[PDB]
Amino acid sequence: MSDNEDNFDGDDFDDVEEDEGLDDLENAEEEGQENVEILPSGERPQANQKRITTPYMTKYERARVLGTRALQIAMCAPVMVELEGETDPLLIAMKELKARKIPIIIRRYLPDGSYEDWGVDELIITD
Repeated sequence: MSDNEDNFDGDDFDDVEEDEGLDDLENAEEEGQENVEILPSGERPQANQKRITTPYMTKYERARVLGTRALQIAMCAPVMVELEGETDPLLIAMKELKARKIPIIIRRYLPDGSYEDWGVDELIITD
């Protein structure tokens, strides 16, 4: 539709968005608990239109994101927060989450079949 949208080539973003949204441990559609995709915030989609869903990090997003970050540490990722007894990637993920040191984009699916970009930065966390 847009010039820099369809006629945009010459990009160098190295990443592979594989099938996501279906978590093995996280799966329970309920009010306030939407199915979302955990993506790494690379550019952070922005626009001149206000988002329509909730800018928060429910137990859903929190769990999905925690496991994601806990996976990063497992992959030899350094912690960006202090450890007051934490030593486990998840435990520490909670520390970083509560500290909002987790750079990630939460793609929440809409009941219509679409999705919305939600960066943790634009999300009001509850940890």
